[PDB]
Amino acid sequence: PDSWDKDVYPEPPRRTPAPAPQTSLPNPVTYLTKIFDLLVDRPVTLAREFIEQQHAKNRYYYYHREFRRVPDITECEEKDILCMFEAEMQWRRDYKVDQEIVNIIQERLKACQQREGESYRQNCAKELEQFTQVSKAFQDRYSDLGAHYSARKCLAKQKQRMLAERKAAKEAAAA
Amino acid sequence: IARTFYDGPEKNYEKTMAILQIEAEKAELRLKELEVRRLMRARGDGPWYQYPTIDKALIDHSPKTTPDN
Ligand SMILES: CCCCCCCCCCCCCCCCC[C@@H](O)O[C@H](CO[C@H](O)CCCCCCCCCCCCCCC)COP(=O)(O)OCC[N+](C)(C)C
Repeated sequence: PDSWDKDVYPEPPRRTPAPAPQTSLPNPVTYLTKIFDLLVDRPVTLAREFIEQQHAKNRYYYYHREFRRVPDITECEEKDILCMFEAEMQWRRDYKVDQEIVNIIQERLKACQQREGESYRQNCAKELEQFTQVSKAFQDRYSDLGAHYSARKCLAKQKQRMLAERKAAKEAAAA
Repeated sequence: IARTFYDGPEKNYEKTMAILQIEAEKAELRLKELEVRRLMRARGDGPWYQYPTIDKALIDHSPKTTPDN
């Protein structure tokens, strides 16, 4: 339904075939599902309708909290405690958001694997590629920081990787 | 529960800022005091580590029965 964004959690157009009876015998599944409908789905629907009627008479709202951007750890002086504190809080929030991004991608992958059935090895290639890219980026950002991680250690890791990449590029240039 | 028992995040955030400022200033002051103590004890040119010397007011500046003191 409309509870979630359908672009963040996409699904295929859901093609399902029409019944094609070939036997004169009746279908026990159809009879049982008609009984289930009439005996289960209607009272539950009525209870939900009553509950939603009660809810509509009391409509109140909650809001998503907004955070502005503060200077990063790169723009902080060495011993400036306040700027470091704000930058560290911002970095921790970004870390949580990145974890949730990875979680969304993994949810997509799992759903595709279940959905595609016997053809999952070929029909889930795109989700697997997206997970591979996101996992590589996340591993580059946050892996091996250890317990007691911080923004400063992440910055040191990025600087080390940048130095290695610059050296490799200059050595390949001399080839 | 939030309305009855707790405050918003800004209170804890800014209280943390104040606490961090106080503690950082105290640490800097401690290091500065140690350095000042070292310098004052090494040179003896400050108010601290002043050890007594003989008072010059004890000297008698009178003729001493001999011209050459
Ligand atoms: C209604 C049913 C559905 C929901 C049920 C929810 C269950 C919740 C009830 C259980 C109690 C939760 C534990 C209480 C911990 C709170 C302690 C403290 O943190 O809260 C103080 C609040 O003090 C309250 O008075 C706490 C009182 C709770 C004490 C429990 C006593 C129960 C004893 C049972 C006695 C029953 C009869 C005994 C017969 C002998 C905060 O003081 P304050 O400085 O303002 O904070 C400022 C924040 N402001 C701005 C939002 C106000």
